[PDB]
Amino acid sequence: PIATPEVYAEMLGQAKQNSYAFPAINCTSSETVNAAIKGFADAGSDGIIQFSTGGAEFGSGLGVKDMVTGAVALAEFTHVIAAKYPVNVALHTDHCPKDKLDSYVRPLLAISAQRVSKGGNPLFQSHMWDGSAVPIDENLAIAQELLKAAAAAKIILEIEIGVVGGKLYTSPEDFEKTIEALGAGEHGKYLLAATFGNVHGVYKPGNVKLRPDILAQGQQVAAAKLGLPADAKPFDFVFHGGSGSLKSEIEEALRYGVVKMNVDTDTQYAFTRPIAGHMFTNYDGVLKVDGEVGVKKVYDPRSYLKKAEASMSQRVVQACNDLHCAGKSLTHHH
Amino acid sequence: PIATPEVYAEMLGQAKQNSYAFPAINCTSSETVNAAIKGFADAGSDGIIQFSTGGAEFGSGLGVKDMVTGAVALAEFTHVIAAKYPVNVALHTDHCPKDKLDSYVRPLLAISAQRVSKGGNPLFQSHMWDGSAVPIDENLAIAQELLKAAAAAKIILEIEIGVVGGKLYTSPEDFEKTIEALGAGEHGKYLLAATFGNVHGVYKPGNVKLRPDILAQGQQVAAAKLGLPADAKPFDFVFHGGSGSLKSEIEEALRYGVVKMNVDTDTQYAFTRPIAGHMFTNYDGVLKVDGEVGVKKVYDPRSYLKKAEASMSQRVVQACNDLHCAGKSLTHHH
Amino acid sequence: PIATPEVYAEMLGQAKQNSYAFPAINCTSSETVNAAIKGFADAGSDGIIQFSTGGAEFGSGLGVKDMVTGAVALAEFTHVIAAKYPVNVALHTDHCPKDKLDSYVRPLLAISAQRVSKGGNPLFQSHMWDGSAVPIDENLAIAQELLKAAAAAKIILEIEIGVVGGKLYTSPEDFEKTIEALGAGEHGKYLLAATFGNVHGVYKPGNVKLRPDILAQGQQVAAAKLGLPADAKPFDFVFHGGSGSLKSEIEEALRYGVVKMNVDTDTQYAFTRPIAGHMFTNYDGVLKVDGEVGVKKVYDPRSYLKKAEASMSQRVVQACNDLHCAGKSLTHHH
Amino acid sequence: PIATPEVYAEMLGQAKQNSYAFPAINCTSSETVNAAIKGFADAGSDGIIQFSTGGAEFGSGLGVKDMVTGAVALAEFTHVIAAKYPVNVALHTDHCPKDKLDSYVRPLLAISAQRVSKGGNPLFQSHMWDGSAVPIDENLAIAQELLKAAAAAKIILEIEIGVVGGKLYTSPEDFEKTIEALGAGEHGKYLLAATFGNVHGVYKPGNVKLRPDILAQGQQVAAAKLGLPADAKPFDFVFHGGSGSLKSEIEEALRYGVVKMNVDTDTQYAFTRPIAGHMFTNYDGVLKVDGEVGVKKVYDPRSYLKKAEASMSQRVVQACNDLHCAGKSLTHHH
Ligand SMILES: O=P(O)(O)OC[C@@H](O)CO
Ligand SMILES: O=P(O)(O)OC[C@@H](O)CO
Ligand SMILES: O=P(O)(O)OC[C@@H](O)CO
Ligand SMILES: O=P(O)(O)OC[C@@H](O)CO
Ligand code: NA
Ligand code: NA
Ligand code: NA
Ligand code: NA
Ligand SMILES: [Zn+2]
Ligand SMILES: [Zn+2]
Ligand SMILES: [Zn+2]
Ligand SMILES: [Zn+2]
Ligand SMILES: [Zn+2]
Ligand SMILES: [Zn+2]
Ligand SMILES: [Zn+2]
Ligand SMILES: [Zn+2]
Repeated sequence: PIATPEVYAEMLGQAKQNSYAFPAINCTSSETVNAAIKGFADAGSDGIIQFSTGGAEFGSGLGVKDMVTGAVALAEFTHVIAAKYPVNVALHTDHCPKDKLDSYVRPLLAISAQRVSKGGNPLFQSHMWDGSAVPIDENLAIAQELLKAAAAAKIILEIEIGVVGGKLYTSPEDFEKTIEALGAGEHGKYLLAATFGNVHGVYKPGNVKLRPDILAQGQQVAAAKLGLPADAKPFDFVFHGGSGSLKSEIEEALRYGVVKMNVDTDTQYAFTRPIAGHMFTNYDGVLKVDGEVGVKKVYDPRSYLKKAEASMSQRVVQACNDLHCAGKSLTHHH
Repeated sequence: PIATPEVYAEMLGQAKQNSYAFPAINCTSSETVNAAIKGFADAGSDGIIQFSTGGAEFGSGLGVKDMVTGAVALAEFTHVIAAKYPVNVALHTDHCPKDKLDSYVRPLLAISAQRVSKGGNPLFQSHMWDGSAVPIDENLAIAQELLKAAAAAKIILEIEIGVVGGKLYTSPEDFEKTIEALGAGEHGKYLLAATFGNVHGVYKPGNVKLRPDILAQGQQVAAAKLGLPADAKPFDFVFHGGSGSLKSEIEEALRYGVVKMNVDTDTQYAFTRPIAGHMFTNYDGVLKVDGEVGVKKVYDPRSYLKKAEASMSQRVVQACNDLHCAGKSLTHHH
Repeated sequence: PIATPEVYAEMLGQAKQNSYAFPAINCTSSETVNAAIKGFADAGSDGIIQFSTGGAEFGSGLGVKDMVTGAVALAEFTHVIAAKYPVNVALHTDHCPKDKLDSYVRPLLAISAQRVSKGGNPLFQSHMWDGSAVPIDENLAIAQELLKAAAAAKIILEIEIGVVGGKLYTSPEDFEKTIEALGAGEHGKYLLAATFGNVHGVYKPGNVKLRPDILAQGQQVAAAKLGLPADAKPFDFVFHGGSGSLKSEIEEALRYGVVKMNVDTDTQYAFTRPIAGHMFTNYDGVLKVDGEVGVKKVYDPRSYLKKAEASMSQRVVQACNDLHCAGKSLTHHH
Repeated sequence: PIATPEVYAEMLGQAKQNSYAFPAINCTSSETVNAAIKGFADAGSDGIIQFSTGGAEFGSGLGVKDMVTGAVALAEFTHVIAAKYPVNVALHTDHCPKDKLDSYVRPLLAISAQRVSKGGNPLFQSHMWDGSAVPIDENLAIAQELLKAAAAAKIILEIEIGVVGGKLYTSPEDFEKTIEALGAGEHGKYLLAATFGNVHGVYKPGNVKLRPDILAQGQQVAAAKLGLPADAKPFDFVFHGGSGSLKSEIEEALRYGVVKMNVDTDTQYAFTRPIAGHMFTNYDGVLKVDGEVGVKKVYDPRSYLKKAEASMSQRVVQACNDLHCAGKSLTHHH
């Protein structure tokens, strides 16, 4: 099923308590949504499906391009699909900067508030406010106001301090201001994308230098502010730029309270890879060549997109294993 | 918008009265649905989106494969999308044989009956019963019963007499039995896929030999049964196997009361064609070659699927022109 | 074997007397030479292998690019190969304009004169002087001098009046001047590339408009000058731009004394076509992909170049059939 | 120029004295010969071009396949080409087993004996007898007889003890028998392909385990037999299976008297690699697609084969650097 707010809060609470995390897979379509959920199910794992602003715009079609429309259309698709799987799937929206709040996060929040309102559950179970491009006090002012609105709609807010590369490098002051403005969950659950050298994309395995100790110190700074024991983990962290990371980097981040790792680039490669192979091996079936009419069985989009789906699903199971949520779905279907 | 039952009945009535037809485009995904609707809109045309049993199963994902689930999920996606376009879009299900009625058409009908029931409109605006593989009397017994159920749910039934190739060749007796069992619309609107040498797929332009005069004689046989003038067109015909047809064959069929032409193979080729081109020209970006890491900007599925969508949309505008429904949307947005 | 001068003169004399012609295939390499000769042999036909200035430069390698070197190296290769076939193969050099005479035709002629000289046969059996870019009187002054040198070396000269496209359109005056300056073979055999709308390359079958009647009138103009019967054919014509021609155009040209048709573009396509197919179907063998090491058996150049050779040979047999020299080799191996 | 026997003997003597070696590049065509020589020249290096039995058969064309013909035709091509470069190029024939001696090595030897005979130099400067599949005494009986014939024709003989993989692993007894039967050059220069775990082909960099100490001990065994100081290097070794070797393995082998390293697989990959890339990026130029006529400029074989040649040349310069013969041509063109 779709994760109810209560099961999503339980998911994140269990992950944190047990030092594991959930993959948050960026999807753009019926096929990628299907591939992601099948990956979660194959791994016996709960998971998160997220739509970026560009993914939602793509979802709405070239004749719309409207973020809300694409996010709603894909969310309604996903609600029908996820009901047929025995794992919990949460819906999330990814990075939304200040000038897109009015055309993405706020309207989607208002849609969920009205559902809630009528005794139903929200359409999405979390939304991201990415205020990292504005000064921290303004980021956190907007965050505080959005947190109240999200909590009232049974929705978890994700926020960001520090910029994810495409400085890097969240400061002590920012961690302290965050706890001061928002508390530690008593005013509504929030997820914190604190940056620690993360980069969106995949580079040669040497190139991206992560500093997970930044997360460890953020936990200590918060625990001190809250008068907690020094090993407490008051933040639920989000690891952006997950694709291309070393296993050891993922493991270390899990130790410091990462409960959600975002992956897009690697599942993109996984999806595309057998489509590429299909076109090459079937070149004279997918092209009308030398006066011939091609071969319908290989230019039928389903022929290669089933292969794309299965391949993306396999990469999603790898993410569930890497993050240690495989075999741990709160539905306990073993 | 999605076509209400009343506007769908008006669409088909207008098409018939004016000897034009609507394309019924087989879709399998968010992308193909988006491409089809954009094609209708670009042509200033109303249109039909249909899901085959295999398309619905594909729509539900490899971890489901359930026809109803895939059809419902794609229909809910389409409802959100179509609200953002100023043309009318009808949802249809394609060929359903006897042994799939209980797992496709009947459950979808029951879903629409309950919506109707609560004062709403049906989820799909028509469903196909393909009884061509059973004797005509059994075909038409099932048809009569389904027509009553469909009409009660504000849904148009499509039926088939004769087999579409992949004998061909609907008989006089079958036309007469059809009018006798079902009447001419007074007991509920139905669409008749009478076969006349149609073949699903595309072959070298010489190969498929259509006999539209079969449709002309079916109209005369019916008009005689109904005691109508000899030029009356009591049937609303469906042209299966539309891809690869000559313009002149399409024109002749329109003269005899074809109001709906099914196209799948040609929009498949149109969708796939630039994906093929994208993989070849970007071979060293979509593959990780010689120790390199590929190029995210070209293995991002959206990079080639936007090109697939636009290309399929162009082929859908061609179908609206070929069928003379371009520029004729009942919304009159000019 | 390589055609001796006497058998090459007999070849051209027989072709003319019987209204057939030989393909003159442009080659650039050991593989293309092998493909051309195998094509002649497979068709039971004699034939001509020719090297253009750019083909000879390519033949000499990127570290040389020297026309004479490439032509000599490829000619020596061909001498060894052709000795193993039971058809006659003539070696020719293609278009040489005025500013390349000193670095191509003249040095090659001097090489053959020295062989002849020592009681041997020339290295090439014909050379082309392409003077079509200079005024006709200068063209024919150079031609007369070259004809004397070529005849003394047992070599046939090809000349050109009119430009082959890439005006078109040889004039009556040019035909008359040619016979006046050079006679009709008594002063040494020459081949005349008279242009009649020929174009090098291949375009959509509609595009190139040939005017073979130009050749018919050139024969009549010459026969009148020589005081011969009006049906005499004093010229041995060369058909440039043979690729992409209609069969009917080829047939008509043969009626007017064409004894040699040049083909390059079509045998290029034939050679390349299965190399293309080989790379696509074996994409993950010819590329080192996803950390793998490729597959030697498919990146071995011989794997695809054997397929290229056989395919080019097949196109050369088609040319022997089109030109009616198939089955007519003067060796009479049946 | 082509290496005279005297300069080839000087080449090998200099390489041995200075612990460097020459690449022996397998070629199959005019293009690969051109690429190899340009590579030697670009590296300021002398080098060896070799033809295997299958390369010679391929060289002769599908209508011949005759080893002697292909080897002679390619050797005559190479003689013309190599005269235009300021480095020395030696011609060699690769592995010839017992049942091909009568149809490859022996006839080629007889051709060189007749040239020598008339006061000229041999056509090839070395030939390989591969007797590794027969017992050592028979191998060396044939070797002794061939060495006499080769030396009389001014030709160096290469022999093999141990099998190159596609046991591995030349024995002390075999080294001693070799020196006993053939001496150490006083009866004619020979090259010894002693095997030490070499494998033809390229595998993942981990897989092939070379044991160069086998060569070191073979030198000591020979030096002891000859009553020489223990650091003497009586054998001139040949390193088969050079492609895919680590630099450190190549360096170690050079220390023990390797003067010739055979490379084929890596120069195959280098040649093919840009042909592959050319076909993908120009897919709609090398194929006639969607009723179009392709693009001559990219299906002209020279368009991609010039790129193949330059790429293979670059890999040959890498081999000259790896083997430390770069910058050392005995022509001293700096
Ligand atoms: O903007 P997208 O759709 O490329 O995806 C966004 C995330 O993956 C990282 O910004
Ligand atoms: O079964 P599909 O999905 O290939 O499509 C069905 C129609 O297009 C014709 O049967
Ligand atoms: O110059 P090339 O090598 O392209 O060939 C020349 C002829 O085929 C026509 O000019
Ligand atoms: O037989 P080839 O032509 O594949 O080449 C032979 C050598 O490279 C190793 O046996
Ligand atoms: Na990343
Ligand atoms: Na069709
Ligand atoms: Na042409
Ligand atoms: Na090797
Ligand atoms: Zn991100
Ligand atoms: Zn459990
Ligand atoms: Zn159909
Ligand atoms: Zn209007
Ligand atoms: Zn020409
Ligand atoms: Zn005969
Ligand atoms: Zn070898
Ligand atoms: Zn020097």
